[PDB]
Amino acid sequence: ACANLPIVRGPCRAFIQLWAFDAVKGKCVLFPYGGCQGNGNKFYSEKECREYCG
Amino acid sequence: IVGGYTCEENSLPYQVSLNSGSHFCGGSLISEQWVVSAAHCYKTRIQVRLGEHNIKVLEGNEQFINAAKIIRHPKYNRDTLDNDIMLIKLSSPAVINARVSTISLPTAPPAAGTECLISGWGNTLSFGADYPDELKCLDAPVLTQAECKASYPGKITNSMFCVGFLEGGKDSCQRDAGGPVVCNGQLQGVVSWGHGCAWKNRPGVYTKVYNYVDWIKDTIAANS
Ligand SMILES: [Ca+2]
Repeated sequence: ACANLPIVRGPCRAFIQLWAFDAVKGKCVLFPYGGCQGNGNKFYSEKECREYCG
Repeated sequence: IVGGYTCEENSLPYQVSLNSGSHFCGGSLISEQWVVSAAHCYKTRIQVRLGEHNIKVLEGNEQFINAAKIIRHPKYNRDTLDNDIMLIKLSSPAVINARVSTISLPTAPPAAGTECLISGWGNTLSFGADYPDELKCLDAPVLTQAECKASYPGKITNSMFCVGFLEGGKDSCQRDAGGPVVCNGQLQGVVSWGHGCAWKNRPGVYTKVYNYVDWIKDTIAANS
């Protein structure tokens, strides 16, 4: 479900820390979202990300 | 901020840090109870920190004040970034003094060439990450609409202008969003976006504060 999405920071210049699936490593990780134009691979909690991904 | 210098302590008393536990954006104090920042810095809960210089060290003169209202521009567009501006109302008024004071809103858009002052606690590298403890500053000109559009074909809306150096090496950066671009005593811009930071031909893009002057007035009037 999440194996085909990269982690995208985007061009904005905030630091909104979020969760995303890292496809190489196989798990949910913390990443620094710039606040805009992400993809669907970002979640507010580890829990939310693990559920959406499996 | 990439390629700038550490500000003199408390010489930009309008600069604030927004904090949700750690610092994550900038802002500008525009009256005793209101701060301007970027819409994309939105979070549900935010603490405004005023009189900061070194955000990691308690220096004794900071004011820590929770946001009571956090109001994104009602036309902020997540797809194009049009109208990337936000207002925050403090839960109690800032105490104005030598270290904490307001920056005036602007009376005209700024002219191309005008030297401006951009500041905050964002990253200082174009490649890699080095987040500073002390406020950084940078002197940079406003660019023409033509250079700005040529740099970002198709993406520069009416709410946006560019400020920097086309040769690269100097720009705002992640964790600066929301912070001020001050030109001749006035708040002319808000740190918004770019491709990378300080890359050649990719100047910073900033929200035009002049265009929101009536919206700011109205929103202050309507939430008093
Ligand atoms: Ca401090």
